[PDB]
Amino acid sequence: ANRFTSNIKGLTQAARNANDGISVAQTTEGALSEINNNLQRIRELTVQAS
Amino acid sequence: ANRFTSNIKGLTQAARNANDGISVAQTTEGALSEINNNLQRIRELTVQAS
Repeated sequence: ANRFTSNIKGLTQAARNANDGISVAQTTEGALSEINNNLQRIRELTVQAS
Repeated sequence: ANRFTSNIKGLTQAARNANDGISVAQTTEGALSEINNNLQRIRELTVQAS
């Protein structure tokens, strides 16, 4: 019973670590998309400058 | 989708550039019209002096 309790609490602890990881991933993806917007705009008006 | 958006914006700006070029072409042809008028008038009136 003690072993099962410790194992269960370990998995519960790991779950929120995984959620923290997904939060990091979403934040990085948002930043990357914001950068992609500027890249697309530059790709746009580079044709105009050409 | 990102590649599609980039291509679409580039092609739209390309169409605008082509419109700029066609406008330049009509302007040059317009000037050539006044040049042609003077040359034709000179050619016709040369015979009178001849």
